[PDB]
Amino acid sequence: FRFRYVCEGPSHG
Amino acid sequence: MVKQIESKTAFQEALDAAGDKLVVVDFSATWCGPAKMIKPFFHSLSEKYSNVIFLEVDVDDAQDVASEAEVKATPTFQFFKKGQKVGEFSGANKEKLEATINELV
Repeated sequence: FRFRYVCEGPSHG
Repeated sequence: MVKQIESKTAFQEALDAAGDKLVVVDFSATWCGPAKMIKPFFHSLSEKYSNVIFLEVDVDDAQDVASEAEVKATPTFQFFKKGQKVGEFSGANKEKLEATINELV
């Protein structure tokens, strides 16, 4: 698997 | 040109081979959409700025690079030059990569 922390890409704004 | 960093070994070598041009790194996850969502920009600048070096890092398969950079939010844009850091900023802002690059160019 390959998961780490949150992806605040176009997810936040 | 673009360069993929799969191990801390290619990281330092990427900066050494970057010469003296600017060096922006994209700490994006290949499995996460929101991060990879900004690839049509960061990686696109590769053809609009052939005078700048663009790197790529997998915060999950290359925790060695993210570990040393202590990244905790993707995508994280880190700027290096001659192996030295000069600036950095995360948060989906592809338009800023332009202003930041033209800043420390």
